[PDB]
Amino acid sequence: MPPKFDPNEIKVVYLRCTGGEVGATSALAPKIGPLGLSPKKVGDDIAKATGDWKGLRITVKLTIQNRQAQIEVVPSASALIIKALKEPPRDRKKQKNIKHSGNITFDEIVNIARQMRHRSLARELSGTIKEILGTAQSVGCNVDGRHPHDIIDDINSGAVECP
Amino acid sequence: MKTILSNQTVDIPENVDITLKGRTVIVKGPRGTLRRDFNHINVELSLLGKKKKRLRVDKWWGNRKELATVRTICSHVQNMIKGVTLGFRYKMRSVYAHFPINVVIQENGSLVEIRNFLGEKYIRRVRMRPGVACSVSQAQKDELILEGNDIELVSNSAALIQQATTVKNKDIRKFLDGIYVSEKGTVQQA
Amino acid sequence: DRATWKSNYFLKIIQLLDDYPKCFIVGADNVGSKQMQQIRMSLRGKAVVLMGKNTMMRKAIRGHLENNPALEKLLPHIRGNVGFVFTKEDLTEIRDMLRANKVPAAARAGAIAPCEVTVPAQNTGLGPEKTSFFQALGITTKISRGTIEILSDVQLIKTGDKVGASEATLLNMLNISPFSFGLVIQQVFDNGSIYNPEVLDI
Amino acid sequence: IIEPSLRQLAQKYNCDKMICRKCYARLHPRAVNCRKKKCGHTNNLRPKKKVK
RNA sequence: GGUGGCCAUGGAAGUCGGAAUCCGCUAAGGAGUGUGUAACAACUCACCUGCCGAAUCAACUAGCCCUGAAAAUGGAUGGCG
Ligand SMILES: [Mg+2]
Ligand SMILES: [Zn+2]
Repeated sequence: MPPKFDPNEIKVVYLRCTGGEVGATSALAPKIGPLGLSPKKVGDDIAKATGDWKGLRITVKLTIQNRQAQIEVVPSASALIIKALKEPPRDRKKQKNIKHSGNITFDEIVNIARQMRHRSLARELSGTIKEILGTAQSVGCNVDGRHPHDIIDDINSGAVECP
Repeated sequence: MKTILSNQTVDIPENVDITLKGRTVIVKGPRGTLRRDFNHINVELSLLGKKKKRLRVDKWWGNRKELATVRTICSHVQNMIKGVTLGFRYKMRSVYAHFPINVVIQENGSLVEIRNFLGEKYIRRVRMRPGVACSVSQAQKDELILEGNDIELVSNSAALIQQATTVKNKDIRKFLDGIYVSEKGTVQQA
Repeated sequence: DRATWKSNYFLKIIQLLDDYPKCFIVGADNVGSKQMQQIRMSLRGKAVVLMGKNTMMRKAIRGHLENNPALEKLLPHIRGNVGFVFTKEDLTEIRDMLRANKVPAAARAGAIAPCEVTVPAQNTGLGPEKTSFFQALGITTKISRGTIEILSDVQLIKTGDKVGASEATLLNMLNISPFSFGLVIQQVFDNGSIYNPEVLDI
Repeated sequence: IIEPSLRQLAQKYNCDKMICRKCYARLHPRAVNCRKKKCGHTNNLRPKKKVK
């Protein structure tokens, strides 16, 4: 990419959000996608197969360019997994009682959530992120018969196993 | 409430020699000599510093609104000192969409001659005050330089041409043309 | 906020002045909030960066403890943005050297510092003619095919002399990035000692 | 057409103004009070409208 | 920053609107005062720093004057003042 219009591989990053099935309403990326040798349709519908077999409730979506190859990975977002940690999937055409539904445990699955929080956090080790991603709630409301409310004060686990 | 005392010392540099005739301050440095009368304001101007180091303005049986003025005299004196040491320079950059404002100084300073502001046939003329040497700049395109010793005189004169150049019956949000002040500074900086 | 929360900070500074005898005085003049987040995690094995305000002139009140003395030599340096970085494992320079990351660089008109600045007679690579920042001063240049060269060399500005605005802007156009030393290190304290970054100190 | 720094000079002098809601008198950006005796020195100020 | 947070998608990733709604880095930064932006950004403001040196600020309430306050043969604190 540099004095004159060069490249030298294609290993260039682009990130997208949102996802029903895929797209397709005379639309996908454009702007970044078209000049880049990608398309709007084949590299759209191959974004189905990988962002599929269950994602249908908004996604984050890194697409890596290689010549004209668009790699369709679903990189997990902290609230997206906590929406998919739900008593899950009702999907579309009802839904209707809406997405403020809100009752889901994640007792050690938030441990597995704060585990898969890959790098991002620049972390004090669990016992603080456990509280960061525990505190970001609105749907669920903490562990079987509790509220996030009173986990924040304490967490008698994780701490010295994650370092 | 009357305040028994308020005062302020101006620190006078080694270059300059102020000498106050009662209340009337005269200032001579390198550049020239200035004068001004504080035959209104009513204060006590002492020159206490020997060799010659301090102007001190008193104020004395003064209520709030005259206590103000202690500091204002104190200012027009610094403002003189800066004028007679350094000297001031207001720059003013002409501005437009379209018709080139076409300036031409015409005795020495004095006549600042302006064709074509906004296609207008009437050639605006503007006098400077005495001691104000206008001049068209270089090292920049549409830009005047008003040099003088006296702030008072140099900035009416900016404002005279800044105000002579005003649009009428328009959006002056849109019609942003005319000549206006970009930079108040000095001739010599030190 | 702030008769209790104040009196709280006081107990955490007085702690690290006792427990932590190695003190690194750091200048963070240019900094980002995402920058420090990363510097604390890049040095998590080692150091403890401590950021306060004016109150840092409360070394007096730990020195008041009918106790410590040489904390008088810490007095002249609590001024003009400063924080300290308390560390157990120090061990001299060798962790101090690996801290120095990318940065100024910078270079501004009105500055003074480090050593004699040179621009090795190398071919620049800027757009053609672009000789006006050389022609303004005086260096022998030539268009060999397209791009520009200096076909000679010398020191542009020497130690103690001021750098002009045109000679500053030409140096940061060339990519030559000297005159700087902010967010890095100002003055170390280790056991009543007075180090000085002019150079033994490391 | 009219260079940005040049423009935002003139803007400084004709556009960023407060204005009295009583007397329509035009005031500097900082004004919390009018100048005019006529309105009764109001405080009812608003910013001058930025041209779209 | 965790962070296209949630609702809303028409865009609202801090921001036409609302439930809300809390941690990290902490220093300190509101899941945001605004500009504005389709949305951002970019900017700004809370918060917090750098530099300076001692008084500073806000809401009320009153005293005095200023405004509200506009009439017809010329013009009346009695006049002069
Ligand atoms: Mg009209
Ligand atoms: Zn008014």
